[PDB]
Amino acid sequence: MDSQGRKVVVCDNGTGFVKCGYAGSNFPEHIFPALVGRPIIRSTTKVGNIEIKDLMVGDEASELRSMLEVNYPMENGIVRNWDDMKHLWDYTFGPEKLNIDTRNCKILLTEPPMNPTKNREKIVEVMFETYQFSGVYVAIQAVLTLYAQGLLTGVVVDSGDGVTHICPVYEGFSLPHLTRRLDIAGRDITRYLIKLLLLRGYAFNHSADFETVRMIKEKLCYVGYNIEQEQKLALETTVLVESYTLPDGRIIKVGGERFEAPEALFQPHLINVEGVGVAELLFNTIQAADIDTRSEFYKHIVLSGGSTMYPGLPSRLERELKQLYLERVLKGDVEKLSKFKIRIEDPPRRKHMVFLGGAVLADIMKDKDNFWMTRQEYQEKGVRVLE
Amino acid sequence: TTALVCDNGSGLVKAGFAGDDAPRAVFPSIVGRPRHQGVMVGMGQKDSYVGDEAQSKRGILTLKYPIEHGIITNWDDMEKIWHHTFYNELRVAPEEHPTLLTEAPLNPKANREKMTQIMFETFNVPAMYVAIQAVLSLYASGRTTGIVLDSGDGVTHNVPIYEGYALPHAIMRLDLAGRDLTDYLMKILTERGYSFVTTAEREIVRDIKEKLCYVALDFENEMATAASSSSLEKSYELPDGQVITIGNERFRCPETLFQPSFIGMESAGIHETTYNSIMKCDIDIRKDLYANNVMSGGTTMYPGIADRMQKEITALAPSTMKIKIIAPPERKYSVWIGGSILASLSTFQQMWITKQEYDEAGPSIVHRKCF
Amino acid sequence: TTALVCDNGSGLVKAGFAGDDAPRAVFPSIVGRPRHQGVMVGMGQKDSYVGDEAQSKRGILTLKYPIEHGIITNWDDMEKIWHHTFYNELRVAPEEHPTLLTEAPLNPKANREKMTQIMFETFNVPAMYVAIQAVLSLYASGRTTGIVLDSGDGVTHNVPIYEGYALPHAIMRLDLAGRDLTDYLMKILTERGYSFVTTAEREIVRDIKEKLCYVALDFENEMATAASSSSLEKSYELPDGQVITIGNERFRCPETLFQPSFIGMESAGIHETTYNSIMKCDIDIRKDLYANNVMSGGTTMYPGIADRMQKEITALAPSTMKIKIIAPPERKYSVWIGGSILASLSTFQQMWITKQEYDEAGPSIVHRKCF
Repeated sequence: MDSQGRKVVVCDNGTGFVKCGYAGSNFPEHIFPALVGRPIIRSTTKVGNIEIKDLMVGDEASELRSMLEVNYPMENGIVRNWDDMKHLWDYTFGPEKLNIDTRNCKILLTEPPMNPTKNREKIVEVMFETYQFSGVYVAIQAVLTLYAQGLLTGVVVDSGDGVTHICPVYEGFSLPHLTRRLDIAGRDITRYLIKLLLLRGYAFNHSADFETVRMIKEKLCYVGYNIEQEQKLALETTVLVESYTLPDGRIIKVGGERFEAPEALFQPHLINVEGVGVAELLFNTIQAADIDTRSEFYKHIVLSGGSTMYPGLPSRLERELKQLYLERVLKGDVEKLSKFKIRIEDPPRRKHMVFLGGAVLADIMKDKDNFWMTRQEYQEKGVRVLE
Repeated sequence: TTALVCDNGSGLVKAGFAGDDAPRAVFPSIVGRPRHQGVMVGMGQKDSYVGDEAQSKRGILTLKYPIEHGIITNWDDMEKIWHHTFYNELRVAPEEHPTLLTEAPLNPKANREKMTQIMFETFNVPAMYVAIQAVLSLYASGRTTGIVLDSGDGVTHNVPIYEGYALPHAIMRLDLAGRDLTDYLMKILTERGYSFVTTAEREIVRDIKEKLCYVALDFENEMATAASSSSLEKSYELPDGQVITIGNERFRCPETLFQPSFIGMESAGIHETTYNSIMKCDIDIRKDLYANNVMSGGTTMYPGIADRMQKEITALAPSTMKIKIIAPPERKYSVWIGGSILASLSTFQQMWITKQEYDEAGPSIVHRKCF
Repeated sequence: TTALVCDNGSGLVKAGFAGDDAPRAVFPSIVGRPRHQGVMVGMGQKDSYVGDEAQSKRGILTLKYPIEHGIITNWDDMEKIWHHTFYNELRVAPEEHPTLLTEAPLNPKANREKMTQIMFETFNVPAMYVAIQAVLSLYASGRTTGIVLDSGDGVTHNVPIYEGYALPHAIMRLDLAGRDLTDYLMKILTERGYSFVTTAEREIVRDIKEKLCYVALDFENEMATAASSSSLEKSYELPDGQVITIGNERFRCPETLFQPSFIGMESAGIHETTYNSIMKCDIDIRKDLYANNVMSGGTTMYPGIADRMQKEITALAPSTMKIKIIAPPERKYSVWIGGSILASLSTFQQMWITKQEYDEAGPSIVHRKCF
């Protein structure tokens, strides 16, 4: 922009992956699983003779499993260590993930709503004991979706493995005393799902194995759409079941759980820990939403991330949300169910917008110390780092 | 040449050029404001929003008519409307050529200082005046004598008339307007059963109140019929979804002006009060009113209004009183039409106080005309 | 036979009998059902649970509360509480009983019908009379003149009265009460650190809010202090032993009433809204009403609010008015006790709607008999 394409960076601090690069890179120009680990024990046998490395981060940690003590010191995809993060940061600065230095430079990142920020502040003070940028930017995680297109209304919605979010929005204001999120995604769903598999005799040790569901969950998994007709079909036909080679070799045999594990989203009482699930929460959300907003929201609500590049569930949701409406609220009027125009709201760009959602601000903001928060405003003991 | 001409009143601001028959420009006399957050500021937008700006941007805004008892409160904001009226509306300047001006009688009078000061010190028509609207409505009617009702959005006046002289102590300038019904009509919703109140729901309480409401015709029996036979209630789509069929309400609220006192309310009937203008007249002058029952202002386009009123006016009236009804097309705008009819008589050239006369005599030049 | 005395409001049940001077028992109006399967059916605990016995056993169960205008009702299995409340906690079915009842204004019209269709066609009570609960506080306190600004757990009002004549245009209904606080109150303190909470823990955020919290006395400077200070910590111990260091929190939410604008709201402050309400209240006794206020109602024991109100009442008060604001003991209970004063009156028994009248008007008596 007003200076080089280097020396400013954008990064998704995501829970499945970190996705990162110089600000306005084509993609998040490096992507890696959010993984770390440093050596322990796996083999029980005389093999390997490796020499080459000890500790690992992310894309180089992948092969190793228990050859590393792997960790994610976490609750809600929000960390509870300071230091392995550092060794990751220290790694990332190489062509490793970035090829950068930081004092000379500036960066764009994100913050949880109700981040207990005293810990961000301590980290930031360490960043400004270390990486020490000439300027910085941070904003509430969901807000950065509305940026490639300059958007203002709806609910702002996210998921993946670690967490889910549900931000009610109008004229760009999220409605804060009114706001929602859900504190999980595919992680503990994989705990529940793998509990099903023990019962099949797939009693396999999790410690080496849980993240196998991840392979297929990432490479291969889906949702249907017909889904109540699909329940009817599934036991009556039986032959609609599936299987796959665990790539050590083993074909293991797998029913609807492939995308019936999603039913715990809409009926958390699946896991006996009760729930009407997110689709009832959504009804409640739009019951709280006012006349105009709820009516606009028939085609005016917003979605994010690779976790939204998802077949059939959108179709099943509107199939579903014609209902509770008609049922509870129209209480039997019907004549407008399509006349409530309905057009879909999750496009191919939801792939790259994990970082490209952020990047379209830097495209108008790198020259703006109107925007840049600073190392100076930390050094001040200033009440926050920001203009 | 032109004196610009207007219904500058409550509800909508409605303005044009003298030589129009109707306003060239019309927009709500509303102000919207961002009372609560729309956080993406730097998107290039106001803290305060004129009329149709408010009707547009009530996608975020919350709003008022800053008008206590039908009296302007906030010149400070109100001028950005008048600003808007050539930023956006008539555009040809105040300082270009004349413009007609009106209000209504007996006031917190020193109001007029801010007013007259403003009129020259911001907008500065080179010359201007301060008058009262009923002339225009008679001038659209084709009269210099008779009677006039302003049944407007934000005030009323009933006005008996004598060839450019007054029948003064019988002019029922009245607190009531089409606005006040909405208060009761906002309350009906609660025992009808529902979740409703806001500044926006109070505007929503306007639509049947223009459309499917009408003045009740024999309310005791009308309600006895709607209670025994709520086929007297008419469907209406509510985009909220607590959707209705409404009727007993739909003429309850129009009647309650005639029938108010149960809730502690020290209010007469509207009809009796209008008749009290006639009571303040004389058998010397009363038929002069009944020969000339001219309608004007916001509400007068209603169903039931002239019908029940001619019923109740007839029921209050003596012998000799032909209750001659004059309810013209655009009676509601006989102010504007009449404004062009007054402004097209050139004598108002002589009426205008120049900026020079308001500087010279002081702004006080135009109060003291009390007869 | 004979009649009975209780509080039946949205918060606590406070059941008693006529001739007492307190409720016999005070307990929550909880009920509900095992959403978690009680698998070994009959395993030392119930198939459905109420009040204390539900709370003692709560986690298995989905447990219920009833009301908001056009957003909550449940009508039927209010039975599920009632009949045990009666044939066990009154130890009698009201099917036997000449009976005291209570309600609130501006329900849906049909509310009164569901009540009465239950009272007779379900519960088969012989004879009974509905009333406003505040009347019983007034039976106790004996005032002519004042405004009952109040909140329960589950409803809010203002109640202006003058010398008889409780003001029918100026006595108020609003859904908000001691209820709605705890929701906002939960949202923050995973900031303090406590990452561990839901509805079933919103429970204790119902609780400490009422045990030890007071309404801040000048919250600005209490927060100017908190922004730099830690002296406040009358702390709390989590279920088996973790002291959550706490005690500056013990008043921190209580500005939200003077500022519903905290919750972004279109509402003015409690006091502002009541000053606005005083414009709907009588014009004259705005002199009197300062010198005219004494406590009754369940919340009236609450700390830090009473001076804050007398002080804010003062901060808006006229001259020539004396700011009498007084808190007598057991103010929390004077509705139950006032109901046992009311039980002295054979005329209140003459006030009964008989089941006969719900036959001989047909159903149609209710909107034209009870108080």
